[PDB]
Amino acid sequence: AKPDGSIIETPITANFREGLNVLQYFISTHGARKGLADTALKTANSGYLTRRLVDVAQDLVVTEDDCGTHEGIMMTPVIEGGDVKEPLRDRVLGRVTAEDVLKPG
Amino acid sequence: YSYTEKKRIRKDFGKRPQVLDVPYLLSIQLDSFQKFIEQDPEGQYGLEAAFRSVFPIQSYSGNSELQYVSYRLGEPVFDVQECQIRGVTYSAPLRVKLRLVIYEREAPEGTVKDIKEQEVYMGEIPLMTDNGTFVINGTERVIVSQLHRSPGVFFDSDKGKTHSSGKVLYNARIIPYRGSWLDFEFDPKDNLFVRIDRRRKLPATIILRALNYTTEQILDLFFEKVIFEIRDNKLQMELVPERLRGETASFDIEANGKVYVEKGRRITARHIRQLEKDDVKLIEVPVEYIAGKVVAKDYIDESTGELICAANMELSLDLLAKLSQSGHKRIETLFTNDLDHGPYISETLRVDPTNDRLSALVEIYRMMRPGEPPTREAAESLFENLFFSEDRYDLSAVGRMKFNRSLLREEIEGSGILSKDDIIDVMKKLIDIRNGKGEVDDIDHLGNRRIRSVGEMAENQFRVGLVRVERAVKERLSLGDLDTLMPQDMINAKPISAAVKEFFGSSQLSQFMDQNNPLSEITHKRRISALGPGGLTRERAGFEVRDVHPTHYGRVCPIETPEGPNIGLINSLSVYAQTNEYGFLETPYRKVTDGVVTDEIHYLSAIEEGNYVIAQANSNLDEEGHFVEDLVTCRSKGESSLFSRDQVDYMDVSTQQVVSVGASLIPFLEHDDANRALMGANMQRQAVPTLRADKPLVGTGMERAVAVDSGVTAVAKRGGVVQYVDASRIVIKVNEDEMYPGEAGIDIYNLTKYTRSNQNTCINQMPCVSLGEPVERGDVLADGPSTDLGELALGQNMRVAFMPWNGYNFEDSILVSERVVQEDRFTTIHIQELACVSRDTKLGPEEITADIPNVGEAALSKLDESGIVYIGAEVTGGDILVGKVTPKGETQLTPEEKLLRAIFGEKASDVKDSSLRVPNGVSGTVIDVQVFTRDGVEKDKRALEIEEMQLKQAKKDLSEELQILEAGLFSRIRAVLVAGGVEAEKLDKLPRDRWLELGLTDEEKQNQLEQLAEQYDELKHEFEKKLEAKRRKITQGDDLAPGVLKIVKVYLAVKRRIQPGDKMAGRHGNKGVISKINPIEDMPYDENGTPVDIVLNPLGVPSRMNIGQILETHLGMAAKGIGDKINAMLKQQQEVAKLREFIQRAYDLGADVRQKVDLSTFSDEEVMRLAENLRKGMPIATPVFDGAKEAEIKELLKLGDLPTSGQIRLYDGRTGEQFERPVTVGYMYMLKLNHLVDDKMHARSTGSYSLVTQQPLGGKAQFGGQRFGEMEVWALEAYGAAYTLQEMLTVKSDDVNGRTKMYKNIVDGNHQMEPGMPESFNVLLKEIRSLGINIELEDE
Amino acid sequence: DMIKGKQGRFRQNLLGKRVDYSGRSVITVGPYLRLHQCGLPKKMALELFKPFIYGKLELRGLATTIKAAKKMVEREEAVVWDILDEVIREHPVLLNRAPTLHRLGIQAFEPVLIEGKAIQLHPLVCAAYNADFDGDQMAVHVPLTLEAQLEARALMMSTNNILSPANGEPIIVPSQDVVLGLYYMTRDCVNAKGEGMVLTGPKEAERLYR
RNA sequence: CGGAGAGGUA
DNA sequence: GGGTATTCGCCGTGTACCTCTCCTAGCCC
DNA sequence: GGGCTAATGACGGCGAATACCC
Repeated sequence: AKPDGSIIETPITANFREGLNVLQYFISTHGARKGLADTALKTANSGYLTRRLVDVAQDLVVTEDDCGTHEGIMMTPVIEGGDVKEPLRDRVLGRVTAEDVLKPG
Repeated sequence: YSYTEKKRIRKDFGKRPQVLDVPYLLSIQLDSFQKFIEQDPEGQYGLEAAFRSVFPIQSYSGNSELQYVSYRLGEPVFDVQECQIRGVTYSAPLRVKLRLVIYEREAPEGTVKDIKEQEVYMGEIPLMTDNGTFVINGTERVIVSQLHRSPGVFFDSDKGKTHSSGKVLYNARIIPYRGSWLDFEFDPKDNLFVRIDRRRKLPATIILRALNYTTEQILDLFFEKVIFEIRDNKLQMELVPERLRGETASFDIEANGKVYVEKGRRITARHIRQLEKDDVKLIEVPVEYIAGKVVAKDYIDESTGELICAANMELSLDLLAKLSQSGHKRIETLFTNDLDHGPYISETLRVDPTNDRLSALVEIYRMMRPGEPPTREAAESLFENLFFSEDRYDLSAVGRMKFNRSLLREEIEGSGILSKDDIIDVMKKLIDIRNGKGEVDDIDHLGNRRIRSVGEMAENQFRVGLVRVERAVKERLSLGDLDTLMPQDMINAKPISAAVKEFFGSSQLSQFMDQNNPLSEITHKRRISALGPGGLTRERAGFEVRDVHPTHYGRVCPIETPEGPNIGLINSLSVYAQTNEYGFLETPYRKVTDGVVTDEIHYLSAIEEGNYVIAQANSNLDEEGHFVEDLVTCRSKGESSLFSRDQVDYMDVSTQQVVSVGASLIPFLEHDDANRALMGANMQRQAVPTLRADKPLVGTGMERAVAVDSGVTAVAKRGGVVQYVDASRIVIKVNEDEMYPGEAGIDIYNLTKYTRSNQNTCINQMPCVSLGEPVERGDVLADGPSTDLGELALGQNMRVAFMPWNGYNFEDSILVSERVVQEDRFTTIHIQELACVSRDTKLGPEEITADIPNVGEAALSKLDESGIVYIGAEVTGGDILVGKVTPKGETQLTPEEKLLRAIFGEKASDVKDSSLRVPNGVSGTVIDVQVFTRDGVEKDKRALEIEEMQLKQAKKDLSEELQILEAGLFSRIRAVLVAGGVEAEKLDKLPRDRWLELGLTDEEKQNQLEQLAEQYDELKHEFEKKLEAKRRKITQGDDLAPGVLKIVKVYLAVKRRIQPGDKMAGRHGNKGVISKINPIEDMPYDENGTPVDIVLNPLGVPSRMNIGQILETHLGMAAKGIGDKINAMLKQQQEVAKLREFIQRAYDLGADVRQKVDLSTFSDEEVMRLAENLRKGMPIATPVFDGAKEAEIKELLKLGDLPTSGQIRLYDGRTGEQFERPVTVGYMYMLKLNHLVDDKMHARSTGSYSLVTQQPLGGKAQFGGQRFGEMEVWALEAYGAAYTLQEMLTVKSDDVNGRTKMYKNIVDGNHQMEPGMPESFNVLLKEIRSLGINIELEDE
Repeated sequence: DMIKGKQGRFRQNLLGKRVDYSGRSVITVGPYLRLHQCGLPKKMALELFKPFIYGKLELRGLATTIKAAKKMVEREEAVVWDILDEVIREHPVLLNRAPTLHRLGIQAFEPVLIEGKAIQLHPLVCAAYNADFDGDQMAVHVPLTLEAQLEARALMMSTNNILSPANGEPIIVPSQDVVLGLYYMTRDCVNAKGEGMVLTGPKEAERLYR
């Protein structure tokens, strides 16, 4: 990527095992600089966000073994776009059933 | 050629000769300050411009004017070295010729009296040293150059203002060099709003109302007129073919009498072209189209002059009928279009709540100053001052130039104040940019950003001081006598000197120079900080400004910037970049005439660079100046592209001018990732100078330039033959062709020996010359710290194997051989400075003495009778360095104190101990004691001793000068006395000073004897008065802050040895922590049996993308092999010619390589010196983007009789068996960073606590506990870590009762806790109660 | 203005809420350490566990007063080294990374005394700490009461935190170096020394390779 | 151990 | 009328360490 | 001597107070 994030027309035709042209190394420098600045900025933002999240949920502690609630949430293997991106097993794994599921038919 | 170059030739693998040699790399600082401080024949940057802007001063009444005439810089009372060693500033006094003129009172202009105050003292300005630094409080400080928005016109885009409508808006900002900013921004309603500074928005035309403009004038100035002729039916309109490019067809557009464009159509380019080729002048239009337009001016009746139509209101059928019946033929209506010029000013006038100058001024005064009931005169004065007074709003020359360039004027200069024409131009082009005819200006473009170096900031703050003193003098001239009184009487030294000192000492760009390496110095002085006053802020984010720019190329280094949260703001200037005359950054480029790239250079500025196309330094040049490739890689606006060799306009002067000095030092930079190479360049500046400097085997060639251009290198000011070599002094017998008229004799270079630079690091200069060695001007007489033979010596070359040895080197961890510690290399000298100030208190003045109340004699054993520890004593933490005592206010003894002193036999004193004790955790040897005693304070034994040594040094220098002068004088008097009768016998038989007691026959010879005798006497008085002046300089009191009597600074030297844990890193971004020092036998060994010094993790290369170090290894292994192969040749004492062809072949290896050949050096002595310097490897110069290829490294390996593949099968010296495959072994250049594990370690259990809270903090004798923040509190909360939080927050941190109880419990032999009530919450409770907000406890 | 804080009320937990019996050092790799162990400098152990040394010295009769204990610890003789061994043998300490993004960013280990000047971290645990031995610097915190030691051993000992608390699946995993060694072992060739012969178990396999 | 500014580190 | 649609202030700003300065002064009594 | 003694080149978010077409 170049500044504004668009892809340069001419890629880095060489690599580290051969001489990088002056322009090629300068272009790679833009990506490196953007990555480093992004890491710093996201470090600050993520620190602040986890601060907020700890603030909101500090009081949440499991205090009862059972509540006898028959309401719950539906789990389906997430198919976003046109293909499944997460199987049903993982989201259902580790959970506690809300109603006794049946067989399809 | 250089003589120091002959003593060690560094092989270069560069393939293009350096067309432009590397200029002086501190030229920015020196040029800036010389432009600042030199005399001016015309008003230009410097003290002259500031004075000419602020002076003359006119009083309120009396016509008493204070006029400037000239200024001269007073000779500084001290020179740089004595300024540093005395702890005082290095400043030049400023003195000015002033004339106070009182004119006729009262009559036409004419003077009555003029009084001259010549050379008035108004303060001393700090003076820049030849290096480019400033001494302020005895320390070298650097004014970091600033990058800021250049004053002028900036058309930027306001984004994010959607309001469910999207659309990016525009903004035009006027930036003066001094004064109030101006803002013309747009709104979603396309109404122009004006802000002065950041004050609240006003309609655009209000200032036009304040600028004496009617609605008619405002409408005339911006919008175009449209003709309405009262004729035919429904009126006709004078058609303009270039008026329908954006308009829609809402009326019958006819041509030749027939309608060409019908109503409701979209007017196309075809319609415009048809109307152009028809050349129709007027067209009949419906009256409804007339009613939709807005008249541009008022229209009145012709009989009675009654207003019927007025500007800024739309047309209507009634108004048209009224004007037709009153009598009209020409109607001047406004032009409106939603793509091109639209009714932005018209709607602004409609929204504008004022219609005359007075109301506009009143409103402007009100929104400048809330409250403050406004008067017309006050508003007029404020508006004139903020925009039309040349003492409150100035653009300066660069501001005016950029202002004209932004508005596209041919002028390059103009008035410093804003004008009506300038504002209307800003209006017109901002409306154009809304129309799409203009283009928004980049915000980080180096052509839109400017460099304020030291001179500009100094003159700005000095003009501020001038404004303060002019306020004072204006007050005093009218308050006091209008008659004779000397101008020195009402100009105070406090304002100007205070402002200048504040700038040079406590600014945010006046930084302590990072001084641990010559690279650190040279990067710090070349730093470009976008921060500072008038620029960015650290908390910007900023993603636009942090990012590198296409024009950021070749001016500031893209791979040199801190990793911290200020990346992309603090750059380092490129190697060849320099500030323009106005403050922009310009880079040299070789001009390409037709195809030939000539050696002539042009410093293209950022804006000028974009216009032309720039070819790269790559694509080498064959024949005179033609590129090898017909299609060459170039950059037209910042993007790489292919361009014809006959279509280029400029080319890079060199291949190193796109990186900083720090980045240019990394070899094989074209083989590391930009991130990793950036990191490595960052660690290079943090390298601490090693115990003995040693050349890098694989360098770039900038080592010599960095060493010489830095001030750490003792460079021969004048050439000659070295008369006297010493570890502390270098005395050069200057050549006769470099002598000043008369005689000046020797040139003396005193050597900086073991001085704390800025970072508690030792800097000393190493004499690299010997007696009788012929030297010339510009060569290295003595090697500075981290410099060997005039080449930069940041780190040390080391034997390295790349393989994962038993997982002791796991991520980037580093395995060090015991032989590294055996060689005492990567060992450093650290000099800590400890200052003890003997002050004068209201209870009595403090004293420096060996008598310390109630202390053991063991500590005082190393203390002299003067009260200061000997120079050379080994001291540890807790001992006394300076024996300070403070007069006790009163002697009060607690009964507990009496009980303790009865048992322990303690004494009672009327003076309390306040002596400077060594910090608990450091040790070392006292190497330098500096005593600062101002006038009026009696000298003691130690001060007299240090003064005596300084006097002896100065006397020795002046005495050697006297010896050479008197030797010449005695030679000539003896030659004369031989004439007129031979008398050469008795002079040999008598002392050479007794020849003045011998007479001669009365001749011209006798007269010559007499005149040479009086010359001898005059030289004696010359030496006497020079010695007296030096004695006054060294003996006189130095400047101290009020209240302090003496300042004793003690320097402690610690020999810090490398050990497991120290952060030791390579050039390429390769990092590491020393894992452990395994014995040398445990280290692996090759077939010859040579153990490997360093083991690096091979796993760091396939991820961190720095394989240049791998190449650095291979090219190292060859180079040291060339060093080893000749070393064996040295051991056999082989004949000189053999070494000659060996070195000639070694340097000749390579294709199209510029290094030249021998024998041009001397046949035997110079060849032997070169071989002796080459026994420890052979230095290799590798330009960053023009370095050695793989084939060259393989050839050098082959000449070394070593594996051409670069891998030799080691034997694991730990167990003694070879591995399944050979490993990569070679010599790599490792840097020992200033992140020593000794300085980083700490822990504590019990110690200091704050006086406001019981949190543990304080000093470094026992630093407080480590800051277990809320993040780690959450980390414990995620676990079932519940008690651990309570101990780590209540009993281990705050509860003093808890702390004591738990300490007693653990000492008693159990681990139990008290719950406690932390004092931090008690403090919060108390201060909540302090605001009248109640806190109470619901008691259980 | 100092009621208000950034971030959070200052002196309660940030900024800064410092704590005694804590330290900080650069970290080195110790590849000889068991997963429940860390290498801690001898000087750091001495001046961290000072009250423990005082108590043990006064209990064992090696000192008669707190001043004697101070003299004994500052002299750093060989006698106090056995005392420190006793007090460190079972007593664990918490290692902590300054940017803490999850609970595994602080973990308890058994401190193993090492000569040197830096702390040794288990190679497997650096992934949990998100710490790379590139100059990164760790902190140590010493639990004092029984409850703290028991609780650190039960929950915050690295052996008890072998599974990530965010999504399951283990977080301590051979990363690069042991990975390379294992991969080098388990590779196969088509022809090399000792091919097509028959062996009984790994014993003479080790015998034949080594 | 009262508080600001700068650099470097992670 | 009413719902944007601005304009006017308040506010937030990872972590932790090292080093370094640099610390109410004007003034009429 | 001294005892009183007196700015934007931030950015994004957001609540409060009016602002403006239909």
